[PDB]
Amino acid sequence: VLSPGDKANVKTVWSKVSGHVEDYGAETLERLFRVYPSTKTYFPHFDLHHDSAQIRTHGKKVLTAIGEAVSHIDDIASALSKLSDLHAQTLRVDPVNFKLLSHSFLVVLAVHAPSLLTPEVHVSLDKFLVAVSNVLTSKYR
Amino acid sequence: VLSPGDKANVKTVWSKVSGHVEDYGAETLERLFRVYPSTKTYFPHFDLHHDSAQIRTHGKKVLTAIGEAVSHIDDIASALSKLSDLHAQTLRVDPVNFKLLSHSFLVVLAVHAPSLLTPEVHVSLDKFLVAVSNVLTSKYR
Amino acid sequence: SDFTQEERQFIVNLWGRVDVEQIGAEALARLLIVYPWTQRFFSSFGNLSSPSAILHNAKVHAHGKKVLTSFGEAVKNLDQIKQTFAQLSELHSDKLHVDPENFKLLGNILIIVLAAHFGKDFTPASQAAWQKLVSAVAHALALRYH
Amino acid sequence: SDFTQEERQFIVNLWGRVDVEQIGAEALARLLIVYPWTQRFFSSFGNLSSPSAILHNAKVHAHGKKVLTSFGEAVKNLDQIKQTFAQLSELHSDKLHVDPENFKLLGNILIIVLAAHFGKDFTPASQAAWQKLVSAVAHALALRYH
Ligand code: HEM
Ligand code: HEM
Ligand code: HEM
Ligand code: HEM
Repeated sequence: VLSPGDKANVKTVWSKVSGHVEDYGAETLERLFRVYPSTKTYFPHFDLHHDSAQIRTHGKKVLTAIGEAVSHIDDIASALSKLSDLHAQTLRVDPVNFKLLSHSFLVVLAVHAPSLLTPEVHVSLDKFLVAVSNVLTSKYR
Repeated sequence: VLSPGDKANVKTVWSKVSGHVEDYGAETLERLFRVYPSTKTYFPHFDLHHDSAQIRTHGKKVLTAIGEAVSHIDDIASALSKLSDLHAQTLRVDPVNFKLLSHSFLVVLAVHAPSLLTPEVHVSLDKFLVAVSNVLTSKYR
Repeated sequence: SDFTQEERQFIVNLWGRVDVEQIGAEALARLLIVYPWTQRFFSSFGNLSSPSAILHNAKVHAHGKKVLTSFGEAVKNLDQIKQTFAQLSELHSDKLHVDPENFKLLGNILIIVLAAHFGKDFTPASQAAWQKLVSAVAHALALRYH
Repeated sequence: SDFTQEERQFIVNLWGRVDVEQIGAEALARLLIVYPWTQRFFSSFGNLSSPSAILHNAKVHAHGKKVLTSFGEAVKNLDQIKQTFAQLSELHSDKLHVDPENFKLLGNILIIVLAAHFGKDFTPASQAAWQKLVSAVAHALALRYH
């Protein structure tokens, strides 16, 4: 359950992210693939080189979807419902991967906005990424 | 998200459980403590012998609370809200333990009602125990 | 971690009564059904379109049998589990990248399947022994640390 | 699993720049704050009533320092990690029953703390090396399998 304080922190986080959706999105994926190699097997048709166009394009889409959840933070479900079946039913993504991606995003944020990533903000964003990925893993069964 | 089918299966499960709340409750705890010893450290003031009065009493309370969630399956939160802070804030139960207890209950059910515990029912009850414990772990942060 | 004499006895006794095909088919099916994302590893099994379909799939059955026969290898030498699964570890972890969490889940599914089949004979103490066995196999299948 | 020469170099380089007190206090505090149930293991630390309180707690700081100094022992001999933590394994697992999941979480917290402190110097490749290190320590701290 996201509290008013948590939502306020998440929005504070996104205003920092806005303007760097592609840059941060790409690095998030780059850290996912480099740190957890197994993750690459989900993208066989992707050139996984450092800053490939495909990774930048996809990284942008992913972070842009997160932006959507921030905008409709009161009801993340309906905001990302179109991605739920895609990930769980069609792609059958193993749910452990959502934690790896959430962690990867947090690392990118710590790198670029250490002062912003206070313990309190870290808590809110972790709860947020958890709720966001819960929506994408809610259609398994 | 519990589907109409899942709720129907859970109710089907509880009608089997009704009448054996204490017996099943006690065995659930007994399997928790015997299979995952670490779990005993949460009950230092309990005589943890096979069928002690304390275990039977507590086992009954736990399964009775689950019965409450089944009755108010449309809104489990408000049904078990009084146990949320108690477990997360006051007792600070490590969340991994809720999975061990859910698993323990499923084992007890398989032992006593194999035919009832079909794959479809197994799915619904697992989703249910997950939602029930999510309510008890929602007050950590 | 180490198996006591009692645990060894529960494991061997219950194993002697286990029909590998029956138990294995049921466990693999339940794994695929209760935790559907695991189906991503068995595309070649064909029809996995529903519980009944999965439960009646011949490839699921045959593979499940091999899985349980493998657990049988652990039973035949409880002290050599790490070695017995080293190769399968290279297959599941190094090659397929099956996240270790799934090993635990199959372990949990097997325990439930044994419970359903053996009833009250599957006592808490018996479960404790089997839980140590499946957990040991799960551990031997995960990335190998030296 | 085994550390490559490059990974060894990232680990030693970053470690040389690490202030154990500073990094350790921050990591232990964040562990207690981001995953509050862990506070159940540190009753003797006193005031853990809020983020600021935890962040300013002297016992948290001192203990955090010891935690990082311990990671330092892993750095000094990357090939002997299992042995280096055998005893601490008996403490955390056998005695305290700290569920292994928490080791991973502290590992994740440390990675984030290193990232915040080192900025762009903490490259993806550097993180990958550190992720192998924390994961190895986490594994050596969990129940010992033979
Ligand atoms: C925070 C959670 C995630 C968000 C918001 C999300 C976002 C989306 C977005 C918006 C797309 C493109 C959909 C469209 O254009 O049709 C997508 C595609 C995809 N996602 Fe995710 N995703 C996330 C996590 C994951 C993770 C953890 C995995 C698995 C490792 C994954 C696997 C994929 C794959 C393989 C596709 C198709 C990629 C390609 O071939 O184009 N997703 N995701
Ligand atoms: C399905 C989830 C659970 C339910 C519905 C639940 C149920 C409750 C109930 C109803 C009580 C008694 C409250 C009252 O009389 O004041 C209670 C107490 C307690 N619970 Fe749970 N519980 C569950 C899981 C857990 C687990 C996983 C742990 C930790 C291993 C745990 C630890 C305890 C402890 C230590 C107390 C106090 C026991 C005593 O000293 O009396 N609970 N629980
Ligand atoms: C739930 C976790 C697991 C998943 C997702 C998984 C997946 C797989 C897959 C994809 C294969 C190859 C099948 C095919 O291409 O031929 C395989 C092989 C096998 N697995 Fe698993 N596995 C899991 C757990 C286990 C466990 C815990 C055991 C027990 C020892 C086990 C035993 C085996 C055996 C013996 C083989 C080789 C069979 C053959 O040669 O025909 N697996 N597994
Ligand atoms: C998040 C998981 C962990 C928890 C909950 C935890 C908990 C504890 C607790 C309760 C103690 C004893 C403190 C006191 O009574 O004196 C302790 C000791 C210690 N831990 Fe952890 N720990 C965790 C992870 C780790 C990790 C990953 C390391 C890294 C090696 C580590 C290193 C140590 C060291 C070196 C000691 C002994 C310090 C002394 O002698 O003063 N711990 N831990």
